[PDB]
Amino acid sequence: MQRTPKIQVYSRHPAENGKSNFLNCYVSGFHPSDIEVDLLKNGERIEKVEHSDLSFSKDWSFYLLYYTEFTPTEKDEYACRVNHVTLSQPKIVKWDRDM
Amino acid sequence: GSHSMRYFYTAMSRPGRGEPRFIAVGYVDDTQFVRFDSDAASPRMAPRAPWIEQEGPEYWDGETRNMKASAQTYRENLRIALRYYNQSEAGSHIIQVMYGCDVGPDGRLLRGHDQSAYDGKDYIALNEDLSSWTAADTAAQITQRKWEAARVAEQLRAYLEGLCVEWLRRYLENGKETLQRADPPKTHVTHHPISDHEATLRCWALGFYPAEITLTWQRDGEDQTQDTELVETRPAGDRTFQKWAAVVVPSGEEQRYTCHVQHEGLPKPLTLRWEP
Amino acid sequence: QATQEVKNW
Repeated sequence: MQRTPKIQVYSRHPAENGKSNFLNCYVSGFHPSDIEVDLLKNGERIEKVEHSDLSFSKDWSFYLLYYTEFTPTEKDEYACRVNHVTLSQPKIVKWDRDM
Repeated sequence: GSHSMRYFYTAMSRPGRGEPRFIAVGYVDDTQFVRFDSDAASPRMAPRAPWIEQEGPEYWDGETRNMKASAQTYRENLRIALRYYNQSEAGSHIIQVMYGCDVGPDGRLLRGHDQSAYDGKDYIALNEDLSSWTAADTAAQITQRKWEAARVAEQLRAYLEGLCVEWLRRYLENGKETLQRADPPKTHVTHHPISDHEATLRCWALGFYPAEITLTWQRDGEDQTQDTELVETRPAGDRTFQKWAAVVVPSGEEQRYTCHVQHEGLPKPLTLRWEP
Repeated sequence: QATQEVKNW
């Protein structure tokens, strides 16, 4: 009776190094609703990340958008890290600016 | 075109961690406009879209009073559901509800909805007639009998045909600059070699509103449904949505592939290809 | 505008 989250990590606008943007981690398709999401910069948790209000899809699975302002560079690595009751360990999905 | 209004409730028990949390959100189409969270420092129905802010204190006080009462009702319903499924007071459970109305371009009711779930599975639904119920199991049949005896459907019908559509029409007018504006997708195809003899073509749609869209790949004019990777439509955070569709193609055959985009902001469906 | 609850489950 549990459903594991799908995870997409992406930017609000096409990424341009040195130009301010928003980093998004969209978690969806999960049940129950408790979920832990961190956005990471070079492996470290970004503080003060915001998120949308809990809602759900026609199949009753939940979705949430976590987001934070960021300025992408060539070398900085970003990821989001997700934990859920369905996961034995946190799942880390790296940001790929072409996905 | 046509429009919808929907309220979504989630009630989540958490034994040992207080009373169940109740969260409600309201949408017009794909635009959230209100929220309520019983865990907030000061729970109130609160605005989440600019066009709802002009409603007066009577509106906000009435919505807040209703949400506090609804939170209590769903706390009671979570206790009732334990009895209906022979469950203990030790576990955490969830009730979800979605209800609302759809209207056509002339503002007339197209259809109404009131559907509930328990632990992520259908529980009971108001039928399209707005007069009878579909119960998913023998527990929901107990609720159905109670709601038939109390003529609940008649009261929901009166809302769905009346205040639901009247308020939706008001919101559509007050939010006409955004709620009644479709933003078409900005589209392009990218090309990524995988190996010397295969490459990924990815068809992108960005910046569109509302979220409904169709992205299809064809090879020699034949839909590639079973061979296409399609990501879930995702929010950008600026009200818009994003989506892509990808196919793996033999190197040298890229021009045999076309991406097709349908969206209500486009006057005609769009056909695109990789442009090297 | 939301509607009011009518009856418990």
